[PDB]
Amino acid sequence: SAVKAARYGKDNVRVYKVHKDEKTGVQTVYEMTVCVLLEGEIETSYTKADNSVIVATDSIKNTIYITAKQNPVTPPELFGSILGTHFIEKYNHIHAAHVNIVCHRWTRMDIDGKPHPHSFIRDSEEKRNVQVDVVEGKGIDIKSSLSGLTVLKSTNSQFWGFLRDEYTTLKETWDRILSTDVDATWQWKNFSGLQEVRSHVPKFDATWATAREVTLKTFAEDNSASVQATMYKMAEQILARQQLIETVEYSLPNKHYFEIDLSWHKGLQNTGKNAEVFAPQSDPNGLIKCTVGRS
Amino acid sequence: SAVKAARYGKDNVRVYKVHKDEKTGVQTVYEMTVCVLLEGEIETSYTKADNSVIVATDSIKNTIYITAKQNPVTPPELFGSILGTHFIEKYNHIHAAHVNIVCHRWTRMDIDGKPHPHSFIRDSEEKRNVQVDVVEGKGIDIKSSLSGLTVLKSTNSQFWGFLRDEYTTLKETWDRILSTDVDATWQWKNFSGLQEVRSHVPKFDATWATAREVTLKTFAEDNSASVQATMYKMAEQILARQQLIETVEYSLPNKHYFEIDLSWHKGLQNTGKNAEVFAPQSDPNGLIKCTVGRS
Amino acid sequence: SAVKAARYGKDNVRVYKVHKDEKTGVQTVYEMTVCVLLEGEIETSYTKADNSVIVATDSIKNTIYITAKQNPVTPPELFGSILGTHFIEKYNHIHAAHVNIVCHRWTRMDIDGKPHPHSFIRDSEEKRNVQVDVVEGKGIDIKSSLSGLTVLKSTNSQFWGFLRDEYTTLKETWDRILSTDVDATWQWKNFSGLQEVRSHVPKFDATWATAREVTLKTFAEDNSASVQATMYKMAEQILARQQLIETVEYSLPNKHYFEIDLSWHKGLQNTGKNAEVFAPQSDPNGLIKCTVGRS
Amino acid sequence: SAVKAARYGKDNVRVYKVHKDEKTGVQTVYEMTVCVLLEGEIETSYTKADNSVIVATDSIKNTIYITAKQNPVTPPELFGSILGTHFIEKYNHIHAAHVNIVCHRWTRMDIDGKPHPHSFIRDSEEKRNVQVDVVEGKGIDIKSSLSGLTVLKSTNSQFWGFLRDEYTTLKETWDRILSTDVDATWQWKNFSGLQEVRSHVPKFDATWATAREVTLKTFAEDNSASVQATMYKMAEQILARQQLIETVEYSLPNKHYFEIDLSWHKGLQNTGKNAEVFAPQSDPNGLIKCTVGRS
Ligand code: NA
Ligand code: NA
Ligand code: NA
Ligand code: NA
Repeated sequence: SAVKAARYGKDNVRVYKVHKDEKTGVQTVYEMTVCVLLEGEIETSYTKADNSVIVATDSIKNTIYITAKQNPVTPPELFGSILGTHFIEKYNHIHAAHVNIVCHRWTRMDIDGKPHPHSFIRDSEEKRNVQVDVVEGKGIDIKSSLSGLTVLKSTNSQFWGFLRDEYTTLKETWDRILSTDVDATWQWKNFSGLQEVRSHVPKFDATWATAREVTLKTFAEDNSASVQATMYKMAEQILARQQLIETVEYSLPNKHYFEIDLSWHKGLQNTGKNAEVFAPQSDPNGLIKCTVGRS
Repeated sequence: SAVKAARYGKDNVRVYKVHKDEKTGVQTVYEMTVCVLLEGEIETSYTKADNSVIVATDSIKNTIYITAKQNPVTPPELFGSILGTHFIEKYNHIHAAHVNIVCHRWTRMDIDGKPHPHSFIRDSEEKRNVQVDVVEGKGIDIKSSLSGLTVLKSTNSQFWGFLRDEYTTLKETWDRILSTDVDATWQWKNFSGLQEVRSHVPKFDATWATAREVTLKTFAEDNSASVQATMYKMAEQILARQQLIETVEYSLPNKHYFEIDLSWHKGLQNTGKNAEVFAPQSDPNGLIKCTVGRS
Repeated sequence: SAVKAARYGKDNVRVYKVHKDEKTGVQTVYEMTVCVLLEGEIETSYTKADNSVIVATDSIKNTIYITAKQNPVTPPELFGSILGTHFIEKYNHIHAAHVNIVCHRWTRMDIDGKPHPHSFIRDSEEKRNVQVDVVEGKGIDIKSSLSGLTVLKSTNSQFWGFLRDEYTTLKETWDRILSTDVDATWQWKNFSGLQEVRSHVPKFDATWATAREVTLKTFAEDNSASVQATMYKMAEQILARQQLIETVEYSLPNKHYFEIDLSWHKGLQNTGKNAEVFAPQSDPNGLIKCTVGRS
Repeated sequence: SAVKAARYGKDNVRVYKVHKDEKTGVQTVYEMTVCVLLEGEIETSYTKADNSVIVATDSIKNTIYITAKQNPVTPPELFGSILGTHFIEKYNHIHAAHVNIVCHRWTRMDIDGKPHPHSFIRDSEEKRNVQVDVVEGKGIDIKSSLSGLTVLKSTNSQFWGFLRDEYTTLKETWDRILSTDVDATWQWKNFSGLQEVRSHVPKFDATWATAREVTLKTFAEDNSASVQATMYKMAEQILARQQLIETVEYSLPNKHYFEIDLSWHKGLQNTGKNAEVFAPQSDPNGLIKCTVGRS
């Protein structure tokens, strides 16, 4: 036997950081969950019990905290790039660092119409994420994403004209509910190293904002012919608005809301134009994916 | 043997309802999860295989949907009361209906600064709940609550002066993070029946709003001596603002954020006044509860 | 305002203990999650910022570990009783301790037909639990339970003869799937204190074994007329086999498996006697409860 | 813009099947969760609202059930291959089918020492899975796996000799707990189509059995130098025992059990050789991966 691939590290490293402005008294908090997995000349730790090549995962954990202490943790694309760069520069035999960061929301509270200097609310489980792959001699590959963005529209979704054969029972519709959990990823042009990532720092927050804005507005305003057609429109717009992105990926469940025929009860009309009460379905669900790039 | 207590019904009944204004085009959606459990003269279904006394749980499910079709589903205190009343009035041998409703958030989207007529976002997993116990000859007992309200403050929490003995290692502190998931319940005066519940309908949304407002403002503004002392202040205010509430209950975890001593690394100062990076602890957690009533 | 009720402590305290036999080399492990909440003369910690009455929850945590170090952690009824007794005896002003323990399974592995001395497998998420309420001047109240025991039988469940009215659509059946997650609780006679609990120690493991055995055999062998009738049979048997139990409680979901009519496709017969492929339903679910005591 | 990749279908399709032997009365059940995603000449459904190319996900669902009705659902490698083959053969413009199956355990109950003909228990959340990629003109690629196999050993794990620098605080140890959740995957040689998969049917159950056996015995018997070294031993053995497997992948968390120093309390000795009570850590966790192939 031989090792074909190997990576190892520390997962589920929860990190909080606070910034305190001594002048204004305004505090700002950041919270993330971090995974760092390393690759390199480590095969002998698997095949020959040679632990000498192991940077202990506990030390990886320590390094995450130390890096957060000595560097900005925002935008997460930058933090991840600093962190992955550290491992491949520090350790001659480590040749790649794979950094995944999940950012948790802590939105400043408004109390009596005014922003509070140190109190925050988790306004949803919606995450902002990065995957940063730092590979020695191959620069830094970053995928940014938003996930867990749960939406519903109560009309202006349609689904008709699909293939019909002996496996088909679904009725065509010109008016249905559409609800999804948005997972949207934008893949950046390869960066040559940390300096190039630093040169683009403002674009990271701005492009997350654009992606979120475009998703919400396109969902709200598209009289959707299908999930396929709506999500493509989202991806085209994001690509048009940030030339440093190479591709946009969406992964969208179709979380079904079924009509409930109640006509068996006193001839109650609850279908079609009279549909008011629905049964949300936990499973199954459609799952629609695409990756959109530049023509 | 003998049956000492028995209740049965349908749990996890997911319900959506839409309201469509034909004039304005504005749609409003509601989504809940409902449980109804019945009690009554049903012991023979357990002891003698006598299913004749069983209102099938599938029929309970049907009834939930039919009731949502024919009645407002908001405020949930009203919907629950209509639903529980139905079972005890319809079935001579059913003498209590226990209705639990979890309301899920669907907040209208703002697109380009303006409210969208039919598009919604789940802005958090925060729930608004009711427990409505409709008991024949004993009226309607309602407990209302908010849950899953996750908050953090980065300073203006303290904890000192607690008992110290041979089991104590915790250092006193005058400045710590405080984070919790708020579960807050307000218990209404008994209502004599559905008419009395109807007479108070506006108070239900208004008192949920007050409870939420009071929780957030008291959390943000109290330089907390302890979770015990802060939550008591919340409960006193809610009781002062709604005389139809008899008690207020809070159940608050203390979700710990631990300092990380990094002085072993290049003498890095990350404790006390220099504390910037923390390790959120998933477990264990403090759990603090109280029920506050009128003196 | 006034405090009507108050309890506080440490939740989600994960505990492992190992026993090592120096003679045989056989190690045995135990793993639990513990919650301890205290009551007593603590109201001033809520109303007057008086932390002097607070036994810190961090100290409660320490005490859990110290108690596990100095005492057996099995059976959990005993461990919980020792732990709760400690708090009410140690602290004059603490008058009740509420101890909840979830025991996690670590079953010894069989390797090549022989028990391994120190290797274990989690054979399911089935838990063994206790709730131990130690109340000064009122002894020790123990509820023992098993939970998360997931079972299915593919025939020899029926459901017919239930009430039929204008809300009913469910067809009567003489042959259906029955699947549930068993939550079964046995409530012990009040014990006067720790000595009495100690006097009964062997009965705790034996009665958990009986309850589990009775549940499984009654589920497997009863040609069930309803969940109500089957669970009652389980409770009667447990009461007959342990006179120190006062009541038995079951809480059983009916996790529905729906037939799928496929006759629209090439006249495929998949209902009734020809039913082979079913759709398990995640929600809704029946929920059936009863508490059985001595006649 | 242009579509670079696209796949769509139905996820979370829960399926039960029963086999009834009319002779013996012995029933056998199978339960799975299925995802099927299709690829092909479908880009116009995204770019031009052309739903004509869409095989509706609802029809995909129907097809899963119909396929389970007309074919064996075991071994899941076969079922997945039949299912994916169907889509690419039935639809000229569908060129790949990606089938993921999670198999849930339903182990026959033993009642009074004898197997019961129709009663089953979920003995753990351990899953048996397949990923079957059926690609027109490229055969059938199958990855088989077991996941959620949770184990612990209380000694005969070590970790010493790892790299030590200014980021390192972890003490070397010659005796620690090792606990993990095993995710193990074996990747089959490409099959040319369904006939070749059928030719190997017995090897699927046998190789899952070998992988499970090898995992458990190697975990129990290896005095582990590291997770890296133990998992490599597992993978080498599986490759030696099934020549139709090309690679074996393991992904193992190191679920930490921390010693608890209690010497601050009455000089209690609970570390090193005296370590009896430990604190299981929910997070962070080591994460160790490797892919082993043939030299
Ligand atoms: Na390097
Ligand atoms: Na009645
Ligand atoms: Na006391
Ligand atoms: Na094809």
